[PDB]
Amino acid sequence: NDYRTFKLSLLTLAPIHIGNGEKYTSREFIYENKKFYFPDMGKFYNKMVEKRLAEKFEAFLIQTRPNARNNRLISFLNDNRIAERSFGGYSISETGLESDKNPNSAGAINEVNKFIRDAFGNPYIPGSSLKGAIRTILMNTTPKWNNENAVNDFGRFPKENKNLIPWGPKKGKEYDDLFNAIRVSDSKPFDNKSLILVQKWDYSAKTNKAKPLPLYRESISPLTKIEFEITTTTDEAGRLIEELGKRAQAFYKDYKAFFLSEFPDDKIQANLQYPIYLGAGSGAWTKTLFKQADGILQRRYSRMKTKMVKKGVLKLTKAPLKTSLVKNHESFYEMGKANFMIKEI
Amino acid sequence: ILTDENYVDIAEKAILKLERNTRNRKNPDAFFLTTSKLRNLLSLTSTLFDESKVKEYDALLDRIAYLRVQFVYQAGREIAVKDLIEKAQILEALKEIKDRETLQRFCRYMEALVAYFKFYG
Amino acid sequence: ILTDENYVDIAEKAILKLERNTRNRKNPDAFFLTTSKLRNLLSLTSTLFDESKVKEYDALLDRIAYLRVQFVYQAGREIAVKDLIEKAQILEALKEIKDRETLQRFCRYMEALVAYFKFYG
Amino acid sequence: GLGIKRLAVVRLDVDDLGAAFMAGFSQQGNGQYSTLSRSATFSRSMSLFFKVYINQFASDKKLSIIYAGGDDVFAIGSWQDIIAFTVELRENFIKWTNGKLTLSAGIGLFADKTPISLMAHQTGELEEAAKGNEKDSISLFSSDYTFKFDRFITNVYDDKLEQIRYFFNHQDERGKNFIYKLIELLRNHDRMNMARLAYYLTRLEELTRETDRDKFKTFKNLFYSWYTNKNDKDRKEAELALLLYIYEIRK
Amino acid sequence: TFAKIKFSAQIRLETGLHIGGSDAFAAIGAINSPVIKDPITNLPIIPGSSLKGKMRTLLAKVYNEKVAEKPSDDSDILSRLFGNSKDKRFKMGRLIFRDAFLSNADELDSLGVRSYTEVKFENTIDRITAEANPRQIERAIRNSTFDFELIYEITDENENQVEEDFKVIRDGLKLLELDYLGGSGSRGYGKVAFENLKATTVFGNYDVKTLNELLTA
RNA sequence: ACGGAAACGCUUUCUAGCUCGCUAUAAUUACCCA
RNA sequence: AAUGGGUAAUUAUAGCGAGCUAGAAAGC
Repeated sequence: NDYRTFKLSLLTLAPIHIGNGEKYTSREFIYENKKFYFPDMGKFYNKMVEKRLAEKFEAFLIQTRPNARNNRLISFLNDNRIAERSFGGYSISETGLESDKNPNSAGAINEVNKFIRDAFGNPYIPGSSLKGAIRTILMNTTPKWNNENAVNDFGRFPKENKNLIPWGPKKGKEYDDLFNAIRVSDSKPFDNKSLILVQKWDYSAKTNKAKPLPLYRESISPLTKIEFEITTTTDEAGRLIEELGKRAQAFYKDYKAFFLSEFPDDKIQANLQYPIYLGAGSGAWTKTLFKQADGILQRRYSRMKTKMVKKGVLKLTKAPLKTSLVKNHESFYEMGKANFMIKEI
Repeated sequence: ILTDENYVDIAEKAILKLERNTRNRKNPDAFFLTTSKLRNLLSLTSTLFDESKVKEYDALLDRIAYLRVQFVYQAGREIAVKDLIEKAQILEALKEIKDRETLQRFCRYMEALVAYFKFYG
Repeated sequence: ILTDENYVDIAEKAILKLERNTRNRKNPDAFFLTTSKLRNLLSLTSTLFDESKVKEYDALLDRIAYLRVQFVYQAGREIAVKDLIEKAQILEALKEIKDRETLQRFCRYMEALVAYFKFYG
Repeated sequence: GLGIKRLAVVRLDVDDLGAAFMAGFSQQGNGQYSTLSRSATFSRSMSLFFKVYINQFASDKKLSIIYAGGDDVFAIGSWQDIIAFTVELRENFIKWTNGKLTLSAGIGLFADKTPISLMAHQTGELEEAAKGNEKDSISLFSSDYTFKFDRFITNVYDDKLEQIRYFFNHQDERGKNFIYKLIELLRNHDRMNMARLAYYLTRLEELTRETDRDKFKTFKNLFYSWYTNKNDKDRKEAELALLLYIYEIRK
Repeated sequence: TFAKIKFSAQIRLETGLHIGGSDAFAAIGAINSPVIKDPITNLPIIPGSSLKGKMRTLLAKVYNEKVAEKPSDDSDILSRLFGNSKDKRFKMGRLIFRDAFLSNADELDSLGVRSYTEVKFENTIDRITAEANPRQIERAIRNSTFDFELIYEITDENENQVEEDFKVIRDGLKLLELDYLGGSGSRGYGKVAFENLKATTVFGNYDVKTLNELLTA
């Protein structure tokens, strides 16, 4: 049998958020215990119309109100005593380090991007996430695929060639399709209460400051293990998954000297296993070709939100401590630095 | 109100009717509305548009009743979406949800709004 | 405009009039518009054209304006499809849908468009 | 086993042998050649062709000349030999009669063991429909296949049928389904079917293998020539050429 | 004689399968790649055609001694199971692969599932300039079951080849859990199991008890 | 005391056989606005 | 200097669009 399986297991050193697009907006959650609550807002509104105060709910949602402790629907659910908490939904715990210098604001957060959940309500990590993470590593750590992933003289710094890797039918040849031999399966649905909603924390270059951002994506609680089935059937992609144990550390080493140097290593994590970068907020250099997008990636941002000079601003988070994996105080983690080990089974 | 033959044109002559950036005169007559602030409008509707086909409308009416408050809320957060919902009468169309076919018709009307906004600028 | 006999030549020199790969002469006289930016449009007209022979005209008139939604939308994404609907008078011929017969005739015109688009390279 | 179990029946007719006999040579001259000796010699020449020489043109070919002579030939037989016998009969009749007195044959296909006065009637119907076409015509397998003989043997049976045969002999992807769809696109043929055929040939153009690919490219270039030829003189010809090829390769 | 036996299996999904849906009148910011669907109830079902075409290549990776280059060139251990288009006595294929229907609608309403599909955002991150290109490819939910029927023939032309092709068929049943039933493949989308095998002769006189040894073992 | 009386263009035949809606694709990027 | 707030972008891209076999036979 020429199907050479593997098994990738992924410890979570960092907050790890992935996917699902949709979110719970500013006036769309409940913080009355130390647990955040997200019910079904349609179910909540349809049960609240039996309380008949829903017209005030029309004025509550457009209410531009300072001192935002009364903005985030706890005031709607304590000022008018609707505190049933029977709305269909899922509760999660709080971070604790969620807001900086905001006493009694453990609930005045605004936007929580959802983690990816299936129809059961139990969150998992899909194999498309790990395969997109794998493709940047296996693209940067092979020198034949790093030369002409560029303009193609088609537009204004448009896109990749997408032709350095064999792709498609290719009518007249054999079956090439190299990345089809890396069948990154989806993870098993783990526990619901491993989510923390970490804040994005920008650490500026040429400005020793830790200016945070008002977007608290639901990430994964640290130090949790994840299963991944990965099978191989072609020998070249099989050798690529065999050489992952060199290519991961090689990409992280050449990415450290390209990006992570000049920045202080107190907030930067330690590896302790095979390091990798997963999705949603780890910087574009972990999602692209780092020695190919020097002036090409940052050329698009000519807006109100331009990347400082050349290269992205360092992104950190804030999440509590177990075991350390932080290597400093005030709990600045790294938002996507995961660990893996691999073994053919 | 909108029916099967007019709802594109309802979203046609409304889009030429909205105001634009009279000031900020670099590439002028650009929309105060931005594309993300209209995808935040459509992404509420487009999930119910496909939930309507599997389920039934009498097992669905609660989410459109809350979607009323969602269009109010997104209107309550900007000077353009407060303008959009009445210069293109989305809040008028939201009162008539009478069956699942009219619900899907309203969702296609929202899609027509997004399409005709993407057609200009 | 589109009648019963004149539409094939219309689609012919609406494929000819479209501008091609002038810069970067690597197999030149090739369309900037991609064939998958035409087949994703004609997969609407085909699911009209073969479900028109089963049904009335006045049962189909929900999807008929949705054609005018999607043609406006896919014209708004790439500049090539906006160029296409400027050369090929698609949105001006979607007003000319009054019955089953002219709808099937317009779908034959769309098939002539894709046929002559595949014909030239 | 290639060929269809048919039997074709040709009924020729010399086009106005009454007018070629009564007036005939009197068109030429001032009545200098309006004599009796020339008419007797001409009718003895028609007797010597249609009453002796048909046993020379039918010699190797497998058929039965049931009736011949005067201005009629009713010859039953097998359809390849019947078509080749009509080909050789007119292509040596216009050598015999200098191209004057074009003959108007009508050839119908008939299945095995179908009666003959049922068959002679249809052959005569195709014969008179070929008669009224112009001065002369062949009528092949039905009155809508009505060509001049000068268009039939040169274009179909010399040019088109050999290109069609050689194109399908020296390849083995495009079998009979492609020929059937080409016949149907040749037969329906509104304005939109030219677009459908321009899609069909181009979609098959990049589907053939790279070795024998430019054979298909020059054949679709040579096929879209006569299909969109805007004349309808080069279209029913090609449909009949494909029908003759299909009947020649019937399993 | 002439008998006809039935192979019933339950395709239990793990991270289920997107088999490209029908309607092109899709969306703007919703599903733009649906799953195939039983149009009276809009249930995602598994058609037998994807099963036959998956098992064709999955068993041609094993039982072909010759390279294929085409169909109608299989090694005649498959060409009596999946049929040839060219071989004179093997135009038929004696295997009927009925379309698997989603069965456990009752237990999956006890599980808190809104509707029996999902919308899985699966964008294309541009490898330079980092821009996104989203797709919403719809799949069946993670733990649905499907009634994979199957029907096999027995004539007066199958003396011992009834049991010759069973370990060829069971090779397909335990290599379908090596591959992905159609979909995108390399993003999961096909890992399945085949629960509750109950093989019996729905027509004709053939034994069921000595038949029941090699199926599940 | 009608070239007329009597006369089913009729009997048999699966639009069938073969065919994965497939191939590539981290819902992500950027840092802010009064 | 605090606090109030998310803002802008892409919404599927590139293809394949049907391929061969049979194209009426056998009797009345």
